[PDB]
Amino acid sequence: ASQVRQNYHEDCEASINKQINMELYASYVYLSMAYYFERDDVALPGFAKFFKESSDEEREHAQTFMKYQNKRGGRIVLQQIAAPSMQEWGTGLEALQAALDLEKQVNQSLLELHSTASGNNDPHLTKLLEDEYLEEQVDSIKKIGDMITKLKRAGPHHGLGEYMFDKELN
Amino acid sequence: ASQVRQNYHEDCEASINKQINMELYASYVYLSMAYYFERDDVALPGFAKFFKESSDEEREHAQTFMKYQNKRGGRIVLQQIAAPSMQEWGTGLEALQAALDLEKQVNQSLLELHSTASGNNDPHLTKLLEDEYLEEQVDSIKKIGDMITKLKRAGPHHGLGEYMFDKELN
Amino acid sequence: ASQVRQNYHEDCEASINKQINMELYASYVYLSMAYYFERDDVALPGFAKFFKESSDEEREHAQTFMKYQNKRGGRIVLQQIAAPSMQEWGTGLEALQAALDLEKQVNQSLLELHSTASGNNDPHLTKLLEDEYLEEQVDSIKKIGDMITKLKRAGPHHGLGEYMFDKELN
Amino acid sequence: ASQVRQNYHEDCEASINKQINMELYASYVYLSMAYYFERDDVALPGFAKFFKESSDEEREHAQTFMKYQNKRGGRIVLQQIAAPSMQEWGTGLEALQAALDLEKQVNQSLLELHSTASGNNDPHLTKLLEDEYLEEQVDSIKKIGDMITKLKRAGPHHGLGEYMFDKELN
Ligand SMILES: [Fe+3]
Ligand SMILES: [Fe+3]
Ligand SMILES: [Fe+3]
Ligand SMILES: [Fe+3]
Ligand code: NI
Ligand code: NI
Ligand code: NI
Ligand code: NI
Ligand code: NI
Ligand code: NI
Ligand code: NI
Ligand code: NI
Ligand code: NI
Ligand code: NI
Ligand code: NI
Ligand code: NI
Repeated sequence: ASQVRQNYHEDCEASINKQINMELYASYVYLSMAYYFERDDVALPGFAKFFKESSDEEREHAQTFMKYQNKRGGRIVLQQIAAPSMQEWGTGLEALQAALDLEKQVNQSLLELHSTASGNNDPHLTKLLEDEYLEEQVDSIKKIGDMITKLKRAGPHHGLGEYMFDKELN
Repeated sequence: ASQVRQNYHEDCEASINKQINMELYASYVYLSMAYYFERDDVALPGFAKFFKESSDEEREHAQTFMKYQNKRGGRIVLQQIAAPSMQEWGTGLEALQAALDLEKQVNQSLLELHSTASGNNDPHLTKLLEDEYLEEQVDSIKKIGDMITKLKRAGPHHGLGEYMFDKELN
Repeated sequence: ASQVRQNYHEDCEASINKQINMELYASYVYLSMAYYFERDDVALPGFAKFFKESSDEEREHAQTFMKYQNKRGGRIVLQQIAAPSMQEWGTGLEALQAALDLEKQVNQSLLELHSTASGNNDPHLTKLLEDEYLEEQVDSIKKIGDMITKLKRAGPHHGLGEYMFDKELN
Repeated sequence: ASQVRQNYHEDCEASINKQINMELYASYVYLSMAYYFERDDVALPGFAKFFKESSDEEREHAQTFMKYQNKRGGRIVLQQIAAPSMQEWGTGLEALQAALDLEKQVNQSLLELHSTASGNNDPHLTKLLEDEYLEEQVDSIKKIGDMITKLKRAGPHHGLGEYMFDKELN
């Protein structure tokens, strides 16, 4: 095996490869939302910018797992990236609710990754998960939650409130 | 003929003269909208500014065709500029819809100009049309489309949404 | 159809959607090469940096087609992104040769896109292809060709020449 | 006992004292390598600088455990520091391989320290180990691994490749 590998279980390595694929998939989903909101019949540039940045951050999150895999001596295995579940995301609120559900799904997978690492007594991997992923995931979920509440207050249906709330995101 | 003229067909020269007149006409239309929106009983300074700038840009577009005509050795022939189709433009949305229809009419004429130039094997004229007119025309049409959608979302009828959307244009 | 759509054929729109998928696939391939070259048993940081940048540029190329699709009033349809053909890329030379073949495949598709646009008399689309894709594609192919030749000169097999050439890329 | 001591097990305190000795020993080993590479018949100033810095970092690592011991109310007990296993380290590659083996031995001891702290339910000590030692240890092992691979590529035996690779370390 790798000259650097030490205390790195095959199950953790395999789970990192699946989390890489999931981060790339979330990046793709946010990319699809971003350019949905730049359609001439949607035209929500604040939502577009918010999801474009989220798309870039998830691709960075995938790359941090790829660097991690190499750092521990595991071998990266990239699978196909599934098409986003939708091609059209509805209103801003429906896209935010879809993003909320996605971030909670990613969070669930990360907590299962932490349980795998903890079960295999890998403190270096539990540290990565707590410092770089679990922390940022809980903050994202809180922020999307706040946004859903603010948009429901302003008026979530294709109206003045959605137009005003979209400026807060620009 | 002109000492500079070379590979410049009489039909292209004649079509440039008609496109000059159409650019000047569009400039006049936008000028009329601009000062319609500064009427004391309309008072939409953002729409006024948007259409004033569009008026200046179309006059520049006409001048670029006049410089082009002289550059190829054609002779500029300016006709009368017709009165704008309307003296009153309604709401912001109706003016935007009228501008959308006008920009698509100008775009149609430009594509017919490109077909004339292509039929006469004039690559220099097709380059001008692609670089200076077709590109900017498609971006304008997209921008007006976005604006129509945003104004429909904010509330297109003489109300708070039109007042708020008008500030985005200031 | 879209309020902005004009002179935009369904075949061009469909071909743009397939080119989007191909740009995303090339981005994924370069991402895989980039982190292959950061494996502790490869350790070619110059190749890693070169392919990481190429990965980012291809994702930008995909986004420019997505903006274009929206600008013309077409509708983006993103398919699944296939796994890279390889998980391990061999030497620097073999990765460069694989990138060369990939860039020529992308170039072939772009020229077929240009023929589709030209057949449908879409000068705006032929302009995009010439200005943003065909130009950059020919320069990339030339640059990779130069690099292959330089690496063959320095010594393409896992030796001092590959180590020295890798510093030129850092 | 100490006025500050709280939730600090005698076994953790004793294990910190042994890890202090091991950090000091590694510092001594790197010091020996550093001045081996400044011998007039070795003259590898890049390797010399790399090992001198590694020697300083390990002495800092020992001091951080000494500050930690005092912070928890444990009592520092310093033993004798053993002579380095070798007085002559061979080539750069052999010294790097010896450093790799040493860093993995230190890493093993640190993970056993983490198990001791975890068994005694000391979250403050597990945090220190993850944040200040396990993280840096895995990065060092990866870096030495990369260097071994790069030096094997450049030519690990007393030749041009070792001379060139040594400049990368300067
Ligand atoms: Fe993520
Ligand atoms: Fe114009
Ligand atoms: Fe590309
Ligand atoms: Fe240390
Ligand atoms: Ni996030
Ligand atoms: Ni609704
Ligand atoms: Ni509505
Ligand atoms: Ni315009
Ligand atoms: Ni009305
Ligand atoms: Ni009203
Ligand atoms: Ni390229
Ligand atoms: Ni070979
Ligand atoms: Ni070799
Ligand atoms: Ni170190
Ligand atoms: Ni030897
Ligand atoms: Ni020798």
